[PDB]
Order: sequence, then C-alpha cells, then structure tokens
Amino acid sequence: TKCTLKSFTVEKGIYQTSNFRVQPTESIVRFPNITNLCPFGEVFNATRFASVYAWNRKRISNCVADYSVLYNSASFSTFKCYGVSPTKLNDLCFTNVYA
Amino acid sequence: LTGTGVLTESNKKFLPFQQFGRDIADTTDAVRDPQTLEILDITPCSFGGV
Amino acid sequence: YTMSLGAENSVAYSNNSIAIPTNFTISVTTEILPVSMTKTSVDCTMYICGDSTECSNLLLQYGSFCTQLNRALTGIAVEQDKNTQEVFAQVKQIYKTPPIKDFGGFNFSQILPDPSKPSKRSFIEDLLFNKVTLAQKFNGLTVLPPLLTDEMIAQYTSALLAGTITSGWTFGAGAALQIPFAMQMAYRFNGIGVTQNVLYENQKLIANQFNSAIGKIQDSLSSTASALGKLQDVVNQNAQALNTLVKQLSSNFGAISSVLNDILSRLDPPEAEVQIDRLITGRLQSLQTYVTQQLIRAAEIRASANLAATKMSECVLGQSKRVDFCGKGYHLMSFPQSAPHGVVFLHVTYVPAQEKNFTTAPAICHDGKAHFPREGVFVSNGTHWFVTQRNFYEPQIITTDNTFVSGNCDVVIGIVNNTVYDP
Amino acid sequence: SALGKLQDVVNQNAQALNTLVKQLSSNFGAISSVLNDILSRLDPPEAEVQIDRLITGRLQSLQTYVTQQLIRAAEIRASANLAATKMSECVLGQSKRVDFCGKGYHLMSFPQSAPHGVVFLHVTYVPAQEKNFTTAPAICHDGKAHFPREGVFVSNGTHWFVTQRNFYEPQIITTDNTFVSGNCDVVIGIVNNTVYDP
Amino acid sequence: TRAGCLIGAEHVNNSYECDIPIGAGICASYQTSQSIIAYTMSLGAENSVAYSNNSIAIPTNFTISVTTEILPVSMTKTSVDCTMYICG
Ligand SMILES: *[C@@H]1O[C@H](CO)[C@@H](O[C@@H]2O[C@H](CO)[C@@H](O)[C@H](O)[C@H]2NC(C)=O)[C@H](O)[C@H]1NC(C)=O
Ligand SMILES: *[C@@H]1O[C@H](CO)[C@@H](O[C@@H]2O[C@H](CO)[C@@H](O)[C@H](O)[C@H]2NC(C)=O)[C@H](O)[C@H]1NC(C)=O
Ligand SMILES: *[C@@H]1O[C@H](CO)[C@@H](O[C@@H]2O[C@H](CO)[C@@H](O)[C@H](O)[C@H]2NC(C)=O)[C@H](O)[C@H]1NC(C)=O
Ligand SMILES: *[C@@H]1O[C@H](CO)[C@@H](O[C@@H]2O[C@H](CO)[C@@H](O)[C@H](O)[C@H]2NC(C)=O)[C@H](O)[C@H]1NC(C)=O
Ligand SMILES: *[C@@H]1O[C@H](CO)[C@@H](O[C@@H]2O[C@H](CO)[C@@H](O)[C@H](O)[C@H]2NC(C)=O)[C@H](O)[C@H]1NC(C)=O
Ligand SMILES: *[C@@H]1O[C@H](CO)[C@@H](O[C@@H]2O[C@H](CO)[C@@H](O)[C@H](O)[C@H]2NC(C)=O)[C@H](O)[C@H]1NC(C)=O
Ligand SMILES: *[C@@H]1O[C@H](CO)[C@@H](O[C@@H]2O[C@H](CO)[C@@H](O)[C@H](O)[C@H]2NC(C)=O)[C@H](O)[C@H]1NC(C)=O
Ligand SMILES: *[C@@H]1O[C@H](CO)[C@@H](O)[C@H](O)[C@H]1NC(C)=O
Ligand SMILES: *[C@@H]1O[C@H](CO)[C@@H](O)[C@H](O)[C@H]1NC(C)=O
Ligand SMILES: *[C@@H]1O[C@H](CO)[C@@H](O)[C@H](O)[C@H]1NC(C)=O
Ligand SMILES: *[C@@H]1O[C@H](CO)[C@@H](O)[C@H](O)[C@H]1NC(C)=O
Ligand SMILES: *[C@@H]1O[C@H](CO)[C@@H](O)[C@H](O)[C@H]1NC(C)=O
Ligand SMILES: *[C@@H]1O[C@H](CO)[C@@H](O)[C@H](O)[C@H]1NC(C)=O
Ligand SMILES: *[C@@H]1O[C@H](CO)[C@@H](O)[C@H](O)[C@H]1NC(C)=O
Repeated sequence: TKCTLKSFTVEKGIYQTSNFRVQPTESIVRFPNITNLCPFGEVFNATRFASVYAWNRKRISNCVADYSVLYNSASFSTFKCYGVSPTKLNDLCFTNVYA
Repeated sequence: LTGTGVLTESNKKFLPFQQFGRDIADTTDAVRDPQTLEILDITPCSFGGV
Repeated sequence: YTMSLGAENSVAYSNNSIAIPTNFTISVTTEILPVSMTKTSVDCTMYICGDSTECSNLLLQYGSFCTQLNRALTGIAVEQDKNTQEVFAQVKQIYKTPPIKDFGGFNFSQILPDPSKPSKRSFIEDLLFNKVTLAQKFNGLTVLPPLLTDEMIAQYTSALLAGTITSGWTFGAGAALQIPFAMQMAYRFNGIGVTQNVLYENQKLIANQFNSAIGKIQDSLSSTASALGKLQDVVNQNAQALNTLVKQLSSNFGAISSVLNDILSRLDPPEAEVQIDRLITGRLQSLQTYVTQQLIRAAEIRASANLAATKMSECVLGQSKRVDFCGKGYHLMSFPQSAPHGVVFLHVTYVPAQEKNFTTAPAICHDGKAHFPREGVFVSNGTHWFVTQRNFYEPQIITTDNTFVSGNCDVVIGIVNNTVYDP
Repeated sequence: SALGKLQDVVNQNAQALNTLVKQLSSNFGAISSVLNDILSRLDPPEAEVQIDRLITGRLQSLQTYVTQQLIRAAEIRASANLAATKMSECVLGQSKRVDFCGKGYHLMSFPQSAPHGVVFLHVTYVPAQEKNFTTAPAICHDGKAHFPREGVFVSNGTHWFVTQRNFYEPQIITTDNTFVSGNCDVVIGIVNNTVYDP
Repeated sequence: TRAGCLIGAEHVNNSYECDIPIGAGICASYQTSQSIIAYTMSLGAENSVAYSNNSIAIPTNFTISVTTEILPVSMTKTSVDCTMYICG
C-alpha cells in the first residue's frame, strides 16, 4: 500500500494497489519437434546465383534455422534486418521463409 | 510469443487453418503447445486487483 | 413536422369574472430518475502490462500515470456510494412493516413489500427489476460490486414507505408518531388549501380513484416498457463505453502490431522502446479519454441524484409547495420505489376537474365599513353572494367570522353593495 | 471526528499536488530525466525528439491533473450550492423542509467559518415522551359535524379535547376551535360529544 | 462475501456503522485488544409502530438540539507558471 501511495504514512480506509508482488521463478521453452538441419541447398555456397532481372526465390520449410554455422562459414559484410532485431533472432520462430 | 504467467488447460475448438487463436481484443486467447496438442491458454499471475 | 408548442387555449380575462372548480381528480404520476451507475475499476498492471516480461520496468516509468487515473476511477466509484447514501439513507431509523389493516379504504398491496416473496422487493419493484435488462476481467477492467445491495435498498424503501403511511412526516423528526392515514390525507388537503370536510365527505371516491390510478400504473408499466428506457440508457452507455474501450484494445495504434508479445519477441529493447512507448502511450491516452467520458457521465448522474435526494427530503418526507417539482399539480404525496441503478416515484397529486364561472368582487360594503375575506374569494351565483375557498367550490354565507373589517368603502375599487350576516 | 471531513479535502488536494511532483521525476521514455542533460549531451536535430517526448509526458500529466481537479471542482461546486442553499433557507429564513437543515423540526441555524469550509450549528426541535390517545376525525353535535380547525381531536378517555400536533396542550371543544360543515352521517368515525359555546 | 474473500478481520454478528466501505454489505472498522473488525450493514435501529385507525401519538415534552453539519466551501487555489515548468 505504501508503494502505491508513494508515502510511508497511510490513512484509514480501503485502497486498490498495483499488483507486482509476483516474481518469475523459472523459464520454460516449448518449440516443435524439428531436429533437421536446413536443406539450404548451400544457397549461400551455391556455385551460380540468379541474375537480378530474374531473381530466384526458394521456399524454406520443415527445418530448424541456425545462423551460427553460416557466420562461421563466411564473413557477411552487410547484415541489416528490418522488423526483427539481428540479436535474439535465433530465439524467434518464423512462419514462412522465401529466400 | 514470449510472456510471463501461468498456463491453464482448456478445450477451446479451433478452425483447421489456424490452431492458434486471438481474442476479441486481439490478445492471444490461446496458443496451442507445439509438442502436446492440448489447448493451453495464458492466465496472468495477477488476478483481479486486491 | 414543425415541432408542436402545445394545444392552443384561450383565457377570457375580465375584471369581474372568476372561475372556481367544482370537482377534483386524484392522479398518480410516474417519474424515473437515476441514482448510481455501474462501478468500474481498472487493474493498472494488467492494462499497461498484460503478461509482459520487461513491462515491470515500464510500470516504474509510466505506471504512476495509471495510478493517478485509478485514483480518479476509485473516486468515481466511491462517489457513487454516497449517491445511494444520499438517496436511500435519509432516515436511518428502520421501521417494521405493519400488518395489512384498513388504511382509509385505500389499497397499497402493490407498493408494499411482499412477505411471501423471499426477496423484500414489492410487486411493482419486481416488474421494474424484470423490465430492466443488461473477457473484461482478462482485459484488465473490472466491475466493483455495490456497497449497498438491492435487497437492503428495497428494505430501506419499504421502511420509508411504512413510515410515510403510518406516521406522516414525523418519522424523520426523532421518534415517530402513529397516525391514521385518512387524517394525514386530510392534513395534506389542509396544506394544499382544501378544507378538511371535503375529504371526509368524499372518502370513498378518493379511495376508488387512487386504487384505479394504482391499477392504471400497474398495467401501463408492464405494457409500455418504455418508461424504464432512461435507466436502460445509463446501462447501455456503460456497456458502450466498455465495448468501445475493448475495441480500442484491438487496433495497432500506429505500431508494428497490436500485440505486445510479438513486439517483445521480434524486437530487442534498444530499437523496441519506440514501438512499446507508442503502444502504451496510446493505451494510456485511451484510458484518459475513458476517464473524461466517465467524469462527465458521473457529473450528469450526480446532478440527477441530487435532484432525487431533494425529492427524498421534500416530496417523500413532507408536502412540497413548489409546483411542477413533485409531479404535476398540487403535490399530495410521493411513493418511492427502488429500481435497477435508479429510483422511481409515484406522485399522488390533486388536479381540478370541473370549473364554473361566477361573478366576483374584491370586497363587500355592508354598513359603511369595508369587509375583506380572511380566506377565499367572493363569488356570486346570480342572486346571493357567497365566500369560498380558492381550489374548491364550497359556498359559505358571509359572516363576521369569515371576514375582517378594515378601511372604508370609498377608497376600494370594485366594491359592491351586499348584506353581511351576523350570527 | 467532525472536522475530519474538511481535513480530507486538504489531504486530497495535497495528494494530487504530490503526484505531479513525482510526475516530473519520470523520464517518460527519454534517455535522461532532466532536460538539461539531453540538451548538454545531444546536438539538436535528433534531440528534439527526446525533448518533445519528455515535455509531452509532462503536459500529459498536466491535463490529467486538470481533469482530477475538475471532478474535485464539481464536487466542491455541488457542496458550495448546498451551502449557499443552506444559508438562504436555514439561517436567514425558517425551513419547513425536514432533514435538509438537520434532524427534527428546524428552528434556526448559526453559520461558522471553517478553514476551507463552513460548519452549520442547527438549533432544532425534537419531540419526546410521546403518549397514546384516542382520536376521532370529527365531532357531531345537534346534527352538525364539526371539524377541527388548527388541531386534532383526542380523548383522555373521560372527556374529548383539542390539542396541537407537535405538543400536548389540550383545550375544551368550543365553537371557535372548530368549524361546522356537512352532516354527521356521511363521515366515518364520527363520535357524539357536546360542544361548549362561550 | 459477494465482493470476494476477506482475510485478516473477524466478522461480528453485531451491527455497527460503516467506517471502511468493503462493499457487498460488508464494512470494516478498528475497535477492541484493538483489531480490525468486519460487520454487515447496520441498516439502523429497529423501531415498531403500531397502526390503529382510532389511535394517535402526541409528544408531551420537547428537546432543543444543536447539531453539527460540516460542508466544504473551497479548496486551495492552484496555478502553474508555464515556461519555467515546461522548459526549466
Ligand atoms: C365528480 O367526478 C366523479 C368522477 O370520478 C363523479 O363520480 C361519478 O358519479 C356518477 C354519478 O353518480 C357515477 O355514475 C360514476 O360512477 C362516478 N364515478 C366514479 C369514478 O365513481 C362525481 O359525481 C362528480 N361530482 C360532481 C359533483 O359532479
Ligand atoms: C388490493 O389490490 C389487490 C390487487 O393486487 C387485491 O388482490 C386481488 O384480489 C382479487 C379479489 O377480487 C383476487 O382475485 C386477486 O388474485 C388478488 N391479487 C393479488 C395479487 O393478491 C386485493 O384484494 C385488494 N385489497 C382489497 C382490500 O380489496
Ligand atoms: C342562488 O342561491 C340562492 C340561495 O340558495 C337561491 O335562492 C333559492 O332559490 C330556490 C329556488 O329558486 C328557493 O327554493 C330558495 O328558497 C331560495 N333561497 C332563498 C334564501 O331565497 C337562488 O335560486 C340561486 N340562484 C341561482 C341562479 O342558482
Ligand atoms: C351602495 O349604497 C350606498 C348607500 O348605502 C350608495 O351611496 C349613495 O349613492 C347615491 C347615488 O350617488 C347618493 O345620492 C347617496 O348620497 C349615497 N349615500 C351615501 C350614504 O353615500 C351607493 O350608491 C350604493 N352603490 C350602488 C352600486 O348602488
Ligand atoms: C381527563 O380530564 C378531565 C379534565 O381535567 C379529568 O377530570 C378532572 O379530574 C380531577 C381528578 O378527579 C378533578 O379534580 C377535576 O375536577 C376534573 N375536572 C373536570 C372538568 O371534571 C379526568 O379525571 C381525566 N381523566 C383521566 C383518566 O385522566
Ligand atoms: C349519536 O347520537 C345520535 C342521535 O343523538 C344517534 O343516532 C341514532 O341512533 C339510533 C341507534 O342507532 C337510531 O335508532 C336513531 O335513528 C339515530 N338517530 C339519528 C338522528 O341519527 C347515534 O347512534 C349516536 N352515536 C353514537 C356513537 O352513540
Ligand atoms: C421535559 O424534560 C426536561 C428535561 O429535558 C425535564 O426537566 C427536568 O425536570 C426534573 C424534575 O423537575 C429535574 O430533576 C431535571 O433536572 C430537569 N432537567 C433539566 C435538564 O433541567 C422536564 O421536567 C420535562 N417536562 C415534563 C412535563 O415532563
Ligand atoms: C562452402 O564451401 C567451402 C569450400 O569452397 C567450404 O570450405 C565451406 O565449409 C562451405 N560452407 C558451407 C557448408 O556452406
Ligand atoms: C519429440 O521427439 C522426442 C525424441 O527426440 C520424443 O521423445 C517426443 O515424444 C517427440 N514429441 C513429439 C511432438 O512427438
Ligand atoms: C366562462 O365564460 C366564457 C365566456 O362566456 C366561456 O368561454 C367559458 O367557457 C366559461 N367558463 C366555463 C367553465 O363554462
Ligand atoms: C371592467 O372593464 C370594463 C371594460 O370595458 C369597464 O367598462 C368597467 O368599468 C371595468 N370595471 C371595473 C370595476 O373596473
Ligand atoms: C400505546 O399502546 C400500545 C399498546 O400495547 C403500547 O405498546 C405502546 O407502547 C403505547 N404507546 C405509548 C406512547 O404509550
Ligand atoms: C376502525 O376499525 C374497526 C375494526 O378494527 C372498525 O370497527 C371501525 O369501524 C373502524 N373505524 C374507522 C373510522 O375506520
Ligand atoms: C453469528 O452468525 C453465525 C452464522 O452462521 C453463527 O454461526 C454464530 O453462532 C453467530 N454468533 C453469535 C454470537 O450469535
């Protein structure tokens, strides 16, 4: 009650207080069963890429995306993500991927 | 979706395209657990204010 | 249509013509007022921070703004309590409902509470209760239960009804004084300006007219189902405000999404403050708008409840001289009955029915001395003058007891020669 | 206990002001809570965003303060109207209204000034030591049904008397105390009793 | 209660005037040792009046009473100097 009134002194009556007495004790993580590394097709390592007038789009489905291997494989000069932060991106699930 | 709270089981039926659901205030009314197909909805640790 | 001002009526003014009513009508008029609104409270933590991990820090930054807003909502809710306390708690002395006996030949079975019913509501109160009709907890807005439940409010109304029937105005003034009901009605006729013999000569007619008016109110209330519309409007406004607020939860408020969970999941805090602050600042501004709409509604219903409290203390407790305040016409009494989020009034009032023209004079000169009526006006049936009270035609012979002598006959304008009887 | 109601108003007033002081303490999403710091460590062209964020939050707190004051002002305005009505009806004049100027029949009142308020000292009549009596609406004598003019008909059980409604001052039934109207048969509750004429 | 579950006060069958408005017909106070007590609404004292069509009650004595009625008049006039607030 003192925290809500922001005063050590409290008068007689009934008060409604903001509820933050509960503290988190554990963290649980639930993601679907997919243990398969992504059939990227080595899209990053592909011998021939698409021309810019006819750009190739590839569907990505039913895998677990790991970018740690890609960073080890090659150093990327430009890595700009919009709408999703570059950090904690590995925590998040992605609905549909069209590279 | 990341959050803090308790998780309560429920038997809310869902449409075929989306197992996940949204409430009328567009809050997540229930999100289906990935491994277990049982419907599980978020309930706050804080109930109606004391 | 061009809005109709009213029925066109003409008054034929003349310096020697009077109009005296000869018959009367006792009428009951239904007046509905609100007392209190459904109390609404806000869980600040839930609305600003529903299941958000970093929102505790946000609660430190913006929670105080909500805390002030909550204080305002708390104030509104607590004010609503005095509203009921300003209406149904004028007299704290609670009186037992007497056994049903003869009340001047009058019937009060509908307005009095039913002992057979487990609830203390009367039959008319049951009709109003039924006629009035009527996720948020997850949203973070909650409804506070009333301090005074409907049962004890009905008990207060029943106690005030019993006091008004059995003691007149004296139950408020300390210890009550048990009185016959016919004597109270006669004394209220004396308060209006009608002599006490008029009631005791015409007791059965007034009783039948009151019973017929009570029966007319009974069926009309059920059939029209439109009188309670004003109370329903207040319930509808509360339902609208809530529904519009939970619809304002739905929009994305010029951010990435309308869900803060996806905002926390997709973004990382340094670029995430922008989105989360637009979201919670818009939510707090919507809360601020809600408070303002509630404030003007609270003021509106407070003014209405102050009017209802004045109708407690001036219409119900005793006769009010003010005209067009306690019902329409000369106010005899008013019966208060509780209602869902409001009160309803049955004003028993007096209306003149059949008027007659007469020839009138301001004074009578008999023996060179001017006579003026102590009460009432002078009328003439054509041959012999009479003195009568203003609101009823009761002819009386002019005596020295009826009139007082002052002045002389020449200075007064419009005096007529007539004899004055002396017993 | 009586003065507590006024103190509450002052506390309510003080509470509101206290919140605004704390409301200036919050950064409201800015990098620093104090505006001198955001002026000192930032060049203007992106600093105006932090500036109008902070002063927008401060202004927001201001219009909430204004609203909270307006509802309190409304409560005060209503109380002020009540107090002015009490002045114009209970003090300067006598009020026939009951429970408007105090419990019981209202005789008069004394106003007394109070810090941020007023108190009303109501001098009032209270009946006490009530007593049962047997009553009739009218008295029949010589075929004439006399009705009481300024009182009630009561009986000690031996003789009938006329007295006042709020005090027991019995008087003998005379022709001056009553008025003659109608006949005795039409009235219900008639009681035979002689009327003594002076 | 209808409002909810109250923990930390003892309920009493005796009825007293409301000090703290719990709600739903419940109120709390601090009384004797000294502790928080909870109670239902004291709607008031129970007085029985016996209606009879031939009876009348007349007081035989009068009491002159002086009663307090405390009414607010005004609050503290508050103003803001604008520029030194928004700018410092
Ligand atoms: C005043 O109006 C009432 C109407 O309420 C008259 O009472 C009616 O009298 C007639 C004739 O005796 C009866 O047939 C009706 O049934 C009465 N009406 C009711 C409702 O009982 C009364 O007669 C009128 N008085 C005068 C002097 O004209
Ligand atoms: C007072 O009015 C009530 C109306 O509710 C009367 O009660 C009705 O009396 C009739 C008899 O003619 C019965 O057929 C109804 O069933 C009764 N209704 C109810 C709800 O009880 C009552 O009789 C009237 N009182 C007097 C003395 O006539
Ligand atoms: C006006 O009132 C007087 C007084 O009652 C009426 O005079 C009576 O008239 C009837 C019939 O005409 C006679 O039987 C009575 O003897 C008269 N009384 C007296 C004292 O003389 C008079 O008729 C009334 N006039 C009108 C137009 O109604
Ligand atoms: C009322 O009676 C008085 C006398 O009692 C009348 O006064 C007389 O009027 C005539 C006509 O002007 C005079 O000649 C007399 O001298 C008056 N007498 C007195 C004593 O003043 C008066 O006119 C009568 N009024 C009406 C309307 O007839
Ligand atoms: C009712 O009042 C009458 C009037 O005072 C009482 O009669 C008096 O009784 C006393 C006591 O015997 C006598 O001294 C008086 O002379 C009586 N006065 C008259 C005018 O007769 C009567 O006693 C009272 N009765 C009761 C029961 O109180
Ligand atoms: C009051 O007195 C009158 C007459 O003095 C009584 O009226 C008489 O009552 C008897 C018996 O009922 C009848 O036989 C007579 O015809 C009545 N006469 C008249 C003129 O009405 C009356 O009963 C008395 N009342 C009381 C309560 O004693
Ligand atoms: C009305 O009440 C007053 C008290 O409020 C009574 O005055 C008392 O009278 C007795 C006996 O004479 C004294 O012992 C008391 O001291 C008086 N009280 C005060 C406060 O002075 C008065 O007697 C009562 N009147 C009647 C008719 O019973
Ligand atoms: C890409 O190819 C190189 C050899 O040219 C190899 O060393 C590297 O591991 C490959 N990375 C992957 C697996 O994409
Ligand atoms: C997921 O795989 C594990 C074995 O790795 C198995 O034990 C578990 O039952 C599986 N769950 C589902 C979703 O079938
Ligand atoms: C009184 O006289 C006027 C004019 O003669 C008439 O219009 C009016 O109806 C009369 N009043 C009554 C009650 O008949
Ligand atoms: C009443 O008014 C008429 C209007 O013509 C006038 O002739 C008459 O003298 C007036 N009577 C009195 C007593 O004023
Ligand atoms: C009047 O008589 C009744 C009869 O029992 C009694 O209960 C009541 O107390 C009496 N009232 C007074 C004021 O004497
Ligand atoms: C009063 O009631 C009794 C029966 O309780 C009855 O005999 C008497 O006539 C009634 N008197 C009046 C005036 O109603
Ligand atoms: C108070 O009321 C409760 C209700 O069940 C009852 O059990 C208890 O005995 C009562 N106490 C007293 C002292 O009457």
